[PDB]
Amino acid sequence: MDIYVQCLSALIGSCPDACVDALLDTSVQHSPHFDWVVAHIGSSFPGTIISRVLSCGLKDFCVHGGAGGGAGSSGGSSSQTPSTDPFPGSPAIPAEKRVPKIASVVGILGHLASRHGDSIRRELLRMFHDSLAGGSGGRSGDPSLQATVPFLLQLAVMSPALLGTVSGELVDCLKPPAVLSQLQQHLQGFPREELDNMLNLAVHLVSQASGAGAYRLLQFLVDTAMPASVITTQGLAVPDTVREACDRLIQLLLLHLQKLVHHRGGSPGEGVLGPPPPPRLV
Amino acid sequence: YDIPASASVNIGQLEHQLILSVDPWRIRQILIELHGMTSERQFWTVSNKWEVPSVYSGVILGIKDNLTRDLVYILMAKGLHCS
Amino acid sequence: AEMAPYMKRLSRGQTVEDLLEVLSDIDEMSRRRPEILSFFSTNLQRLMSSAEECCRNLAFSLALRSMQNSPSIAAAFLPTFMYCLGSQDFEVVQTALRNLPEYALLCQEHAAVLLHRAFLVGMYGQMDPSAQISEALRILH
Repeated sequence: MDIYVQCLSALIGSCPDACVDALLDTSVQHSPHFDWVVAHIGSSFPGTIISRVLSCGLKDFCVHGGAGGGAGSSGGSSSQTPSTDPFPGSPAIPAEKRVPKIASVVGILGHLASRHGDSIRRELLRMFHDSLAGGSGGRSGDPSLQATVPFLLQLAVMSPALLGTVSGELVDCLKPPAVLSQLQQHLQGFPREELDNMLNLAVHLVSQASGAGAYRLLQFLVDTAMPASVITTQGLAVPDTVREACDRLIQLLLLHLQKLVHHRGGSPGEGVLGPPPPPRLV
Repeated sequence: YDIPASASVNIGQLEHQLILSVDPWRIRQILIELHGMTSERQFWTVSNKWEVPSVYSGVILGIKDNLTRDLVYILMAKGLHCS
Repeated sequence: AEMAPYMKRLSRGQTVEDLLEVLSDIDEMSRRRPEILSFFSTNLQRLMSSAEECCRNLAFSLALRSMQNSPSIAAAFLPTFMYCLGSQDFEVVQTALRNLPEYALLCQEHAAVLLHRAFLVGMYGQMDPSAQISEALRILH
């Protein structure tokens, strides 16, 4: 039954025919009869592991979305965990087109938590395939730009609590900021008000020179960011360095070095182009 | 800040000095030190406001040595801008 | 990126030919998708006080259409409009009064000083702006 439904969905996705619409309706009726989240998740997995790599579909995609909605109607935390694990295991072609097609707020929160955990695992393992999977998950989260500021705030608060894995989480957040075009910029600038600077300094005390290079790269990337309110970020950077408003002298020295590096990076962005190309937008 | 102790930072310092300098002998010092420390980087595509006429840009990119290309290009561009 | 070469031509323009040709191009491509005039504010300010009549009319019409897209920028073209109202070219003032009531509606916060300067220019300088300022008054209520 499930194999025939998967074959019909793959045939409908490859050849745009209506011969699998009645089969999809029968499968959708049978799924509400069983009322199993795990079975619907497994049915959506067979229709996206290899049935979504050939060609895009409409009726098969609708059937997969209905199965995913039926699975996500209940809680299904363990079902969501196995759905996220099989999707990251089979990240071939349109894996993100099926993973992020749920468009549910609780589903978006669970997918963001799974993507954050996958990025943490990728940063800890330092694997190229794991890093590519984390980048794909970040790109999938970027297209579903509904509400990720609370997730980013929770990730940043969790990162500042630790000191050992804080450097890896910070590097993973800096990389997604280079990937996702710095969606939560002003909220991040508002967050490091009074105590987060000391916690970040304590975390960076356990880092290495690779942490210093990553911080320089993150400063250069955040230089070409914050299009909404960059005056607040500039004033926060200026007062934390020369005005000695920071709680640590080493933090003030690091902020001064970051300001100097930002000026140096801004100089190459504005000056070094050569001849008449299209200009670089900052 | 004195003693930068960094390659990219020193690149930036010598670039900002190169953009600001008008004295040709000082510019020669910046160019020779900048080509000495770097390996194979062409340093004429370093300030987009420098402009050379099209036929003169065609003939001026024909010198073989990198130091002479960069020097004569940026000095003649600076001379045209000063005029 | 799509607007960089036209505005490079507009900024580095010396002859009336280049300015008029670029103004015709930008008028043609601003008839549709008219939100592209926000980038042409400072150059339109500078070219609005130009002495040639055709390019000045094109700049004035483009500035009024740019108000028509978003009237929040009308407080930024005020010094140039005040300069055109009180210059000594005797054609910038007439083109300013020809476009006076539309900008008088489109500003609505500094209309008093605009119409005040209109009265003094038409009063101390011998010319008759009474119809335009009075029409702006009637449709201003």
